[PDB]
Amino acid sequence: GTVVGIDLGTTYSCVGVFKNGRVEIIANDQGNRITPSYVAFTPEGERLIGDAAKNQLTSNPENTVFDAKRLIGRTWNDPSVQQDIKFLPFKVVEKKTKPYIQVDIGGGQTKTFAPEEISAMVLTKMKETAEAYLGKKVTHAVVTVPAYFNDAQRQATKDAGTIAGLNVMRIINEPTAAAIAYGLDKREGEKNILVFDLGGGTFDVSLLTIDNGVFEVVATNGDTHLGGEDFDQRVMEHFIKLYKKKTGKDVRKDNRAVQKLRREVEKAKRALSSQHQARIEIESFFEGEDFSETLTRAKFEELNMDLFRSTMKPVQKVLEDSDLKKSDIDEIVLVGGSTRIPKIQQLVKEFFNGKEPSRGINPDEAVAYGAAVQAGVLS
Amino acid sequence: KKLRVKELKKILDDWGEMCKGCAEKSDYIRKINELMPKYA
Ligand code: NA
Repeated sequence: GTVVGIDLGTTYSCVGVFKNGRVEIIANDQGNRITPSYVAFTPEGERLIGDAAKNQLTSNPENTVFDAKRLIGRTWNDPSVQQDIKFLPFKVVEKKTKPYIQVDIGGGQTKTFAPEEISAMVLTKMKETAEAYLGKKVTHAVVTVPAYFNDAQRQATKDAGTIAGLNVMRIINEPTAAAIAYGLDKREGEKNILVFDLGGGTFDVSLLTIDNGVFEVVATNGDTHLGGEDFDQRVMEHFIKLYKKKTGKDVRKDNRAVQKLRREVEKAKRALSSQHQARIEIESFFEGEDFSETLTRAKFEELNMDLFRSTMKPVQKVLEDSDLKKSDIDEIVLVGGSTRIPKIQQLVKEFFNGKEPSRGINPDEAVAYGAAVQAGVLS
Repeated sequence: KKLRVKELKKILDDWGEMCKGCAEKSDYIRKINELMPKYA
């Protein structure tokens, strides 16, 4: 007997299997326990879902679909949608007051999708990731959504699951799933929980209460355009400038080199959470010299400090809107790989007067872990 | 809404119903509204 929990993230998704009374987070074809929520299409109309799509973004900048979760379940003239379409490089068009994503696949072929249909493809990839590992079909799922999602967005997410061939047993809230993964459902009494979720592209803060082991979302805030990718892009810019100074060449003219640089920067960011120095290489088709420079933790911190500091403002705001002081917070839950960054851990701890965040689960996997726990309960 | 969670669990337990995978207070309240008579 096997059921699944899926974190369907804005930038990254994750699948856990509940089997024999425990959760196993599953690695994809590339050995990665998170999969980008990215979709592209081959000229023959085949679906490229996850790493393959993300990894060709710079060469296919207008026909690589990502961030569909920003649009899912929303109306066209929603001010959120109208702001987000300014930043999305692929075509988003209106049909009957709803947003649709349009891509050119080649040879006079255009495909048009509701956000639900794109998210269904991402869910299918996660389903198939679990199935490839286990060597059997998986069907019954819990899928998570942001705590602020309304009934239409919850329905849209369920519909994406249904399209993907899943039996969506329940849609549950991301911060609640994370709280469950970290074991907060065992807490007794009345406690206040701050969930600090810094994803690849978004930042969500949720204030949850627990009362006799049962959660309630009291308030939510955040910054919809602050994420781990912003830290990567500032470092990429730093290295693009350094490359220009060393070689005289604009590395942006080499699209694959920029993509390779993004990987090196992501790897360096991960390394700098445990080490104090990391090497970043730039390989290019148009330059003989393989560029190679070190990035220190201190420089990584300097490049991003204002963004790191900006994460505290939504935390202040959620406390105000829940009539709570920082001293009323009993538990702190960190979600997202970016929360491994020591300076972020430092700032959160200092904000809460030295209070320790919960430990025990990879913060990129906590939401899928909790979803899988709940899938276990519900089956 | 104003009732504590132990009280909501008690209501369901008094009606001989369990809240399977009810992670949130609203899950308890949803199931109670499905069992409770309102039109006496
Ligand atoms: Na994400």
